[PDB]
Amino acid sequence: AKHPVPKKKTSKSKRDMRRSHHALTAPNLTECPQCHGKKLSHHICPNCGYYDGRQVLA
Amino acid sequence: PRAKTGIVRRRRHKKVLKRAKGFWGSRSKQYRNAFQTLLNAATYEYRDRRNKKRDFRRLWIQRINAGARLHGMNYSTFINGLKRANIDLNRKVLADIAAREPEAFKALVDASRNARQ
Amino acid sequence: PSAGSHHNDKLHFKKGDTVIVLSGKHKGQTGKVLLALPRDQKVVVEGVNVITKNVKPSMTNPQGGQEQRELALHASKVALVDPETGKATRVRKQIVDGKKVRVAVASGKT
RNA sequence: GGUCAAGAUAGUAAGGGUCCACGGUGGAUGCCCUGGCGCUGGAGCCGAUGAAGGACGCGAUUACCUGCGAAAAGCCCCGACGAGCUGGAGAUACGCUUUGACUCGGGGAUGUCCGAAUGGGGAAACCCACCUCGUAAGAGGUAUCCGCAAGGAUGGGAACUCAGGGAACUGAAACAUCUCAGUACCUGAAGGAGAAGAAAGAGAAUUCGAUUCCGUUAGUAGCGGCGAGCGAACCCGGAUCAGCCCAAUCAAGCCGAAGUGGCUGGAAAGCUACACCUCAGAAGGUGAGAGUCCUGUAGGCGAACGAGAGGUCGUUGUUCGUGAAACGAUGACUGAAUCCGCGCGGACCACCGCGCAAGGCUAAAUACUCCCAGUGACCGAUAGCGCAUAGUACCGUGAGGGAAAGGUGAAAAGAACCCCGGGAGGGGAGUGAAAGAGAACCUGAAACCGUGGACUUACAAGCAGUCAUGGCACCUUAUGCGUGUUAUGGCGUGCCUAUUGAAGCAUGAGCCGGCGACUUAGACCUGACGUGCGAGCUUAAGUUGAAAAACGGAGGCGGAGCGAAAGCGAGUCCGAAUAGGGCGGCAUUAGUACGUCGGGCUAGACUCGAAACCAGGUGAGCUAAGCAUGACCAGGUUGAAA
RNA sequence: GUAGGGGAGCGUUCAGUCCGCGGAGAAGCCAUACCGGAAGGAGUGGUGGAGCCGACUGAAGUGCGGAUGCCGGCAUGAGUAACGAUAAAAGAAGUGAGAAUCUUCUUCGCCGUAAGGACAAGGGUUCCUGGGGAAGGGUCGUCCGCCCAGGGAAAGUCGGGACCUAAGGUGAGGCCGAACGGCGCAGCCGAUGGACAGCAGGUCAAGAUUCCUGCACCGAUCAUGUGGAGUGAUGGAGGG
RNA sequence: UGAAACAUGAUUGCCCGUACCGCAAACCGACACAGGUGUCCGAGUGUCAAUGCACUAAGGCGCGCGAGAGAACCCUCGUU
RNA sequence: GCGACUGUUUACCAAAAUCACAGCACUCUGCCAACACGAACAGUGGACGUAUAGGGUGUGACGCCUGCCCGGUGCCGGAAGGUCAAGUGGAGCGGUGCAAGCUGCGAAAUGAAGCCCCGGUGAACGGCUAAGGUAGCGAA
RNA sequence: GAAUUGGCUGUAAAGAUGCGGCCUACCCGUAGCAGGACGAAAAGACCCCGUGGAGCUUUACUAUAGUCUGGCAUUGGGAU
Ligand SMILES: [Mg+2]
Ligand SMILES: [Mg+2]
Ligand SMILES: [Mg+2]
Ligand SMILES: [Mg+2]
Ligand SMILES: [Mg+2]
Ligand SMILES: [Mg+2]
Ligand SMILES: [Mg+2]
Ligand SMILES: [Mg+2]
Repeated sequence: AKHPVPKKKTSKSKRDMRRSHHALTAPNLTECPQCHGKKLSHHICPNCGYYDGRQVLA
Repeated sequence: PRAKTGIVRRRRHKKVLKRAKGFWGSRSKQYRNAFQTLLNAATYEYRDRRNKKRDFRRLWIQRINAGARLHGMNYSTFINGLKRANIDLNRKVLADIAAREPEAFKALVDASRNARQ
Repeated sequence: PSAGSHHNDKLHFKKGDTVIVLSGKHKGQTGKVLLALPRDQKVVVEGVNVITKNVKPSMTNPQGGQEQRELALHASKVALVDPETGKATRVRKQIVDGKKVRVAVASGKT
């Protein structure tokens, strides 16, 4: 059959003691030196395309 | 004529359901279980009166001699003494007298030795 | 869904007569009948009005706002009136058009 | 103050817990109906001039349905009817309507293809012919069976009727008889009804006098491995009531009395004050509850023209299962009479008695219920039909099986315009009494998910609570008692079932909601309670009235017991008279009908569950084989006879 | 105090009757520290938006946690295992509200007696064009075999029929049978077999021995000429 | 007397099927399922031969989750 | 070892020493054959065949072979006698009537197959009291 | 079933995480192993029972298709 299988429904509680670890970490946004929109450290600013000069197209 | 159960059952249920309060999980949200918890609940309720009577006299006897022995007596003795003096006959509140009024309690203490030997 | 049969797809009046909206709002208000829907018990009388917004999508240059139209009623208006107040109907006969029958109240016209 | 030491103690919650608030989910619940169930009554055949039931079609736009049918959502006519109509569809356009549409009645005319189907073929709605009439288009005939001939027949009907054939499970606690049954099923025939029917009868009175149906007789007579169990008829009451003939008023429809003001409301038919009608205060509708607003109702009117022989063998039926067993019936052999004739009256005979068989047709009371109307201490959406409509979706090769699904508002007034979004969705604005009704629209429980808040929780071993105390918070039945929450202490082995014994590592169960089990019937038996009569007490079927119940004594129960029975009788069976058994009297002592109830019996019999047995049909489109007709096997090796 | 017997009552619907109640608001729902000896009842507030309490009596499909019960809804396992052959994929460019996942280009890799091509059966429009973007597509999707609308299919000779017969089916008239019905010669139906007139190209977005273009063949009916005479069966034979 | 047959002209030619999938996400398998389906065509080079085996034309396709990582253990392989 | 061989089989745990087989043997069957399907003196298959054929049963290439026991059962044949059905046959017994007559019961002998009985038959059941293991093989 | 689901000994319907006594243990997870949860799955297919069922035997009982057989019809005429 489906060999191992659980012995009892798990508490709404237990089921939550579990998930006490699935909370996303929000990105740590930086503010782009030029167009000042927020960016991702070490990546290119999706709004101006800069990374000191303008790398990506507008 | 047909005769549903309507509203008649919801209520019977809410009755029990609402008896369960700080009843933990399921025991306070599911009928069947909540209800069932209340049978064992019977067992404790009823038997606990015929019983806190047992518990309380114990609290009393414990104090009555932690004062009794505070002078040189002890419940056992002390009690038979006041007894030796039909005169004395509290026993009920005696502890309290021994807990709040030391001035008093001493009295009764020595009173017994003075009816003892 | 039953529908306007309780009465009897019979409009106690003509789509031309004048009538007084007894009962409901527009009590006593009067007007000429325009639409006599017997089946549904619908009556369109210049009396009651409404300002509806025409759902005219790609309707050749939309510009749809809110029209003023008349909204039909039931037996909430008593057909024909002569004493200026609502009135049943009973005393008929015929005219030079015995090929027909009239109607009337306390009085006798229509 | 500070530093050093020793003590003690709180605070943070990653996540959890309890309680509250608010929501989502989901569909219980209440209210409602456009939909069902039953009973009463009504009505009761259709079809070769081609049914039943279907295929393909007809619409300005049409997929589903509906009605029709190329004269196609309709064509003529007669009537009715008076503003409307233009099907469901909720839409636009075109239009049609007093030289009265529409709609309702009632007759005509059209009515492709299939289907008994019938020109011939055929795997239904397709494919192919022929003869005749003919403008060709187009018309019509072309089946088998009875009959000169008209004319009749083949098919289809929910249940009811008769007939031919006819189970088993099951009971009898097994089983072969017997029971279940001649029921279920198959088949044939028929009608609105059938069947039966005018006596070679039943009965014991020298009576009744076609048939059928209800009551009763009676669970008596009797049948029975005389076991289980099966079970008459006469009489009497009632429905209804005939015998005759051969052969020698309901549908269409029309008319139809009697109110206003003020008040509450979003809206009044509600309140209030005066008034009216009433052979019509039955009912439905109208922005909430209606005699007098509408439709109706009582009552009146109301059409061209539309309905109303004996026997022997084998067996069998009736209570009749072989028994002493008659009679009826018939497959097989046989085979009579006829009035100083024939059958029978339960073997058989005489006597006595009732009736005349071998030809026939026959109303009526009886049955059922597809269809229709009315009604209901019937349902009202897990109910009620399976279907608020669908035998559809869906499952099956097929026979076959087979769902769930309701609710904006009084009325669309169904949300113009603006915001975010590609959209979905949402927020405003506006309508509305209400959006605390918005179209994944009445109420909106519970499980279940979530947000916020309050009190808590990171040395702890816990059926999860319970009793006690302290802390914190709050105090609309509630500050004086409490409500909520919590800390520590004590105590504490889920529930049910089945058991000698359950926390039990024994059964059942994820959680919630709704559905879900001792009933119904029989003039049946037996008892408790109660009512009416009471030494008497009751009706059944039916009858006539019924927005009511009287009539109806046929029959039943008390009233005498005893006995195998004849029969005798307050006595009686044993026996030849003395003993007894059963019964009266006992000092005393009644019932019976109806009702509620306890229990019994016979029915599915508290509910759910079998492996199996029996009947009729569906399947070789998988698979096992057969039969007819076709197809396929690179390339290499070896090397037989001759 | 278990099986069991006896007693008194609570509640649910329906019905008769009494008193009533309700849009300034019924039933139902929801909250609560009150009431009664219990079943249970009431008050107040919130929701709700129309029917409804109490009392006496009558009838009940009348009371639930259990039945591996029935129908429905929602949980646990848990964001876990899976995403269906280990024939790989890369970049650029384009479209778009949004693309690893669509289109274009250029490469790579896999099949090649096939994972190419043509039919059959079976399925039906799935085909082509333009739109679409809920659900289906085990993920995206601007795309699709999905949704909507319109279009598309063309035959004297290809298959089949208007021709043939096999097994088998049926079958006037015949043989049998409780019914229904069971068999049965001729005849008829019946391919999977027999018989029979065309090829080469072009080309719609989508058809092609079907349409077009070129040239051909078969039957039939008529006219013309030739001819100058028989024509020759549901039958025989030959043959197939 | 005007036959059958040939020829040369003409007129004539009916009904049904013919799209697309079709060893497959379009058929049978509840799923765009690693299966099942009858017949025909089926190239080249090399290898005695071949419808084998390897590569490859034509043509068709990379199999409707993807990216990293490089542990235990499991599957399928290479060497020892 | 087993089976001779090719072949066949438990679709979804058995492929084999299973089954089939060529070969052998017993027996049935006279031809509307035995035999079998069927409501049926229909039809049909056997066979449009005809005994060197068809049915049934067992054994299983080939080779050397294959014994002893017919008490029992069966099958064939014999068959005096015993028994045995319906029926034929009517005495004897009883009933009713006055009577004629009408009606109950019921033999002797006789009466089919079969059963008892006699013999036979083993590549018939079977055994190794009806006999008791010839060959060959042997803890297979 | 619901769970706020330790170890050892003992006790308990005789193999206890929720009984007793002692001991160990801060709260929550991830990847992993399979001793326990008398773990899941299938109302044990062994065994007994059930006056249960069914298939199959046969010299169990009973009947019957079929079958042989005597009498009777279709069934006659001539002889010993
Ligand atoms: Mg509801
Ligand atoms: Mg319906
Ligand atoms: Mg058990
Ligand atoms: Mg339950
Ligand atoms: Mg990966
Ligand atoms: Mg072998
Ligand atoms: Mg082999
Ligand atoms: Mg593992």
